Amino acid sequence: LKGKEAQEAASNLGFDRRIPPQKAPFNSHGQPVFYDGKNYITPDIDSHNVTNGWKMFNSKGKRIGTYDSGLNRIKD
Amino acid sequence: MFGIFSKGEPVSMEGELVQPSSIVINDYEEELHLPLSYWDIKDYKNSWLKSLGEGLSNKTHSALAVSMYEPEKTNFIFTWVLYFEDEKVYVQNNVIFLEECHGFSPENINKFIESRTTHDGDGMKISEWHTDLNSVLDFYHSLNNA
Repeated sequence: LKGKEAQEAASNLGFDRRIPPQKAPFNSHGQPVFYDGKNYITPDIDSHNVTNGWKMFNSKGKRIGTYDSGLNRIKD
Repeated sequence: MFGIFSKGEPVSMEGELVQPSSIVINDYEEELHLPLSYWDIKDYKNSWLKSLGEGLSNKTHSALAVSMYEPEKTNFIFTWVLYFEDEKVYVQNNVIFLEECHGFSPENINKFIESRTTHDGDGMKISEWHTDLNSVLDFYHSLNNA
């Protein structure tokens, strides 16, 4: 789970476009979503957590799994 | 059990005040950080009560928002979505995108949700959990007495 390292982490995964939950000028605030051009990831904040994993949502925002740090699907 | 429950005091995360919480769907639970910049917890709970009422009444669906901001300044919100089929309730975790809406309003949340699917157009499994109708009723009733 990262704050500012998350962007670079997601960028290194291809998810270049940080989409913040709020429009300008409130865009430094909140759990953001990172865009592939196809899918979206957000850092897995969960209790189990493991080590810096991701939740992924499809092009329609449907959740399509919990993922590890290299985007291998772990579970729902 | 089914529901969404507060843990401890609100804390600052990702640059804003959030309410640490959990959602429990029978044997599954997952930690959540409900942002408070627009809605307090009374607001979240009121919205869930209304949404549960609508969905329960006609056995369609109930979208439970777990983030909310000023609707005109909102790009997306996280929701947990309940689909009713007889005495079984399927639950999915869906992000609602509103970047190119402007029309959105929280009391209309159930209109922004469409019917249930289990796999997307690419064949990927949609994440899904389940719990019984009674456990959703109990959660609906508890909000109704709060």
